[PDB]
Amino acid sequence: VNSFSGYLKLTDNVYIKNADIVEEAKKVKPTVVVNAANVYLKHGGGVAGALNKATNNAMQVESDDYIATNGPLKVGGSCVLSGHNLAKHCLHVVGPNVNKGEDIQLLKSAYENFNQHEVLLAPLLSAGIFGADPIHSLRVCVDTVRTNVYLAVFDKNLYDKLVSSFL
Ligand SMILES: C[C@H]1CN(C(=O)c2cccc3[nH]c(=O)oc23)C[C@@H]1C(=O)O
Repeated sequence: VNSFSGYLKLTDNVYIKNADIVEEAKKVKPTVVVNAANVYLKHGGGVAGALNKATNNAMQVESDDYIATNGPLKVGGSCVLSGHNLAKHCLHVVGPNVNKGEDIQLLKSAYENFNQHEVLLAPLLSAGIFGADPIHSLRVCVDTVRTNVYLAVFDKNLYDKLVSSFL
């Protein structure tokens, strides 16, 4: 039993809710919240900008130190950093950004990072300003993640479409 509430069950291990991931993190304090990161951990907009804003920019400060030490992430890769006031940990995962011309096949590699964590609160990777089709992202999620994932979808219209079209 866990504290996630109001989710629709899509499969044995994947759940979905129309929710603001920031507000959901603030209420649940999950062990892991996933950020929709880029390779530079520059949290300017989309999910990343919202999560970082909710930490009063502490996520960005920590991220800048991480990059100064380690260099950029790989597209499809991840790193574990603090969850600040939102979660125990933040798993920063880089899905391909279609608006940068990155290979969409890397979306499966990106979701594989979730399997290193038993339970996660997450957004759909590569959705939103990353330019991928969220229906496809949901399909890859379901077909790749084996651990327990609670997906927060900000847009109610998109949420309804994702549910109604789910196979
Ligand atoms: C397509 C993504 C983009 N996105 C946000 O940008 C966002 C998330 C939480 C709070 C916020 N306040 C704000 O102004 O923007 C946000 C959440 C969407 C999703 O994952 O469904």
